[PDB]
Amino acid sequence: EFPSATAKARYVRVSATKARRVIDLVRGKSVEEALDILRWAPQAASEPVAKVIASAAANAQNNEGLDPSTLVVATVYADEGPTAKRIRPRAQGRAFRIRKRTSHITVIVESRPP
Amino acid sequence: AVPKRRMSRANTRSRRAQWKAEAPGLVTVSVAGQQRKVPRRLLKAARLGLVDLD
Amino acid sequence: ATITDPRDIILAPVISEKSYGLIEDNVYTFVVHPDSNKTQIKIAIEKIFDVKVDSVNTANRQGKRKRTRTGFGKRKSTKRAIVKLAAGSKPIDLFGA
Amino acid sequence: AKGKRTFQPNNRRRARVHGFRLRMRTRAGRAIVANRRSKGRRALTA
Amino acid sequence: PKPTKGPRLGGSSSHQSALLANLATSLFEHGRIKTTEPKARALRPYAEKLITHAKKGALHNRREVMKKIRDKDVVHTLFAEIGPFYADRNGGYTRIIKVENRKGDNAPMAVIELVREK
RNA sequence: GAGUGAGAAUGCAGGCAUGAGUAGCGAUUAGGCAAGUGAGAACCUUGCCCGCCGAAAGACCAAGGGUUCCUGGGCCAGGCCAGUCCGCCCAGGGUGAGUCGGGACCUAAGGCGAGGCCGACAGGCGUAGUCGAUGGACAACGGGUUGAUAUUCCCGUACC
Ligand SMILES: [Mg+2]
Ligand SMILES: [Mg+2]
Ligand SMILES: [Mg+2]
Ligand SMILES: [Mg+2]
Ligand SMILES: [Mg+2]
Ligand SMILES: [Mg+2]
Ligand SMILES: [Mg+2]
Ligand SMILES: [Mg+2]
Ligand SMILES: [Mg+2]
Ligand SMILES: [Mg+2]
Ligand SMILES: [Mg+2]
Ligand SMILES: [Mg+2]
Ligand SMILES: [Mg+2]
Ligand SMILES: [Mg+2]
Ligand SMILES: [Mg+2]
Ligand SMILES: [Mg+2]
Ligand SMILES: [Mg+2]
Ligand SMILES: [Mg+2]
Ligand SMILES: [Mg+2]
Ligand SMILES: [Mg+2]
Ligand SMILES: [Mg+2]
Ligand SMILES: [Mg+2]
Ligand SMILES: [Mg+2]
Ligand SMILES: [Mg+2]
Ligand SMILES: [Mg+2]
Ligand SMILES: [Mg+2]
Ligand SMILES: [Mg+2]
Ligand SMILES: [Mg+2]
Ligand SMILES: [Mg+2]
Repeated sequence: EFPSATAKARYVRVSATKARRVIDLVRGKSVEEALDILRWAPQAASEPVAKVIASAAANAQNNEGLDPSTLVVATVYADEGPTAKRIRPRAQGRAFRIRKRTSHITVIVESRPP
Repeated sequence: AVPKRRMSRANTRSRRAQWKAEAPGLVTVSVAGQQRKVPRRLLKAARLGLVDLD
Repeated sequence: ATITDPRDIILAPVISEKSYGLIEDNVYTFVVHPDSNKTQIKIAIEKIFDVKVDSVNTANRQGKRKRTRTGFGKRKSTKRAIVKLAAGSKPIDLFGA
Repeated sequence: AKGKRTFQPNNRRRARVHGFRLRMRTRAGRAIVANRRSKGRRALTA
Repeated sequence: PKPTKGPRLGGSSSHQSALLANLATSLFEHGRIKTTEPKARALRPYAEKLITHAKKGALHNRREVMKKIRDKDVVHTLFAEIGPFYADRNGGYTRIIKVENRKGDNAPMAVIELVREK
């Protein structure tokens, strides 16, 4: 087994599959390429994911004293969370519901020697 | 028209999996003594000093 | 039993930036029980502070309605009174600036 | 272009018409107030 | 110049006329502005036509530039410090450089400015 | 001894799916640029043009609502988007009348009603009266004020 550190941000106001779109672009890459891709991918979900990756890198560098140049993303995944419930008026006075979705984000980082 | 039956796991996920994004390449430029990263659209602009990067 | 005294009415003075904009102009602000009247408050202030006042203006401020998880909350209704002393101009040191 | 709706409020109509005194003026209204009081409503009358 | 091929930028002929006049005036007043990249693409012909008119100073060109862009201040500065300053340069008066995409709607912005090399 | 065995009754209540990141984002007016705050700015703030209403899409009142008014703080929840902004939420402040609107004045349509009449009963009528404005009698202007209030506060002059 190899040393690893984890960091997550729950209750983030993005859709699960919509954040997973961006998340699929970072699996298995090094942290530097990850930061570059998240900076240069024009998506709203790019901000929370990049923040989570940056926080995880900070935790790995501080708590365990690992060298950031050798860290790589081991597994990253988003799971749907509690959904805020709302109501919307529609035509003919008849009413439909709006499901305000919320997602979880999990990032664990692994340090792999070259 | 409306659907009359639930489209299955395989159909839904197979259709959805094609919708993705593509990661682009980056360009290193030597400006002001620092090497910073732009897309190739901005290589000349970076060397001359006409593009703003935070 | 109970006898009639004029200074069973005043609740408090009120401190505010407008209250100071009035304190500079020899006009004062007091908090007064709702069932009062300008004549009663005039007699009260004259007797208590030995100053001869000209006229008193009164206003009612409806209570606000403050949010709380327990439920719908409403504060109490208050009556403010505006008083203006005469040209004699005797400051009330009990106001405490 | 008619769109004027049913409920056109007036607190003066409301109070003189569904008021406590209009209730108490007739015996049926007293019966209604007693029934409501037995039930335990917070607002007895409109 | 060649008209915009598709449905027009702002949504009508009068609207784009006013929009383009305002962009040209603000750009000539200031020197360097940041705007939508296709907007700068469509801006290029108008500012270049103004530079063409400016190159040859005369009363008819005074009135032509006035009827185009509606500001005595900007036309005066255009005829006084921009005009003669491009006397020896034939074409190529504006530079388009795009920048980080917008946060509001991810529209590509480009920084368009006069050439001040000479 | 049983409220004792569900898979269905267009069953009931709770939760979660696909249709799907698809349609729509609420008009006949339209913006762009600069500087400023801010971690983030088309959407907020300030400046210049452009656009639209202008018998209104401006300014006041009544009915109606009740703090949405102003100031300061913050932006997970609400605004069909981010939002430093908000009619969001937290705290504080703000409504000053002998003369403006009602009561101490009076009545219309109509309501209540002592006695009284009628009605098995509960009740229904209406006299003297008393209620009931959408009516009538009866007393103001100019200017100034701070960050929010002005025919109310102050100055000046009057009224009944
Ligand atoms: Mg971004
Ligand atoms: Mg008074
Ligand atoms: Mg509340
Ligand atoms: Mg049973
Ligand atoms: Mg079951
Ligand atoms: Mg069933
Ligand atoms: Mg059905
Ligand atoms: Mg579905
Ligand atoms: Mg479609
Ligand atoms: Mg559409
Ligand atoms: Mg709408
Ligand atoms: Mg901006
Ligand atoms: Mg018009
Ligand atoms: Mg009209
Ligand atoms: Mg007119
Ligand atoms: Mg009203
Ligand atoms: Mg009211
Ligand atoms: Mg406000
Ligand atoms: Mg605040
Ligand atoms: Mg917020
Ligand atoms: Mg919401
Ligand atoms: Mg608040
Ligand atoms: Mg009667
Ligand atoms: Mg009787
Ligand atoms: Mg009678
Ligand atoms: Mg009456
Ligand atoms: Mg009346
Ligand atoms: Mg007012
Ligand atoms: Mg006034």
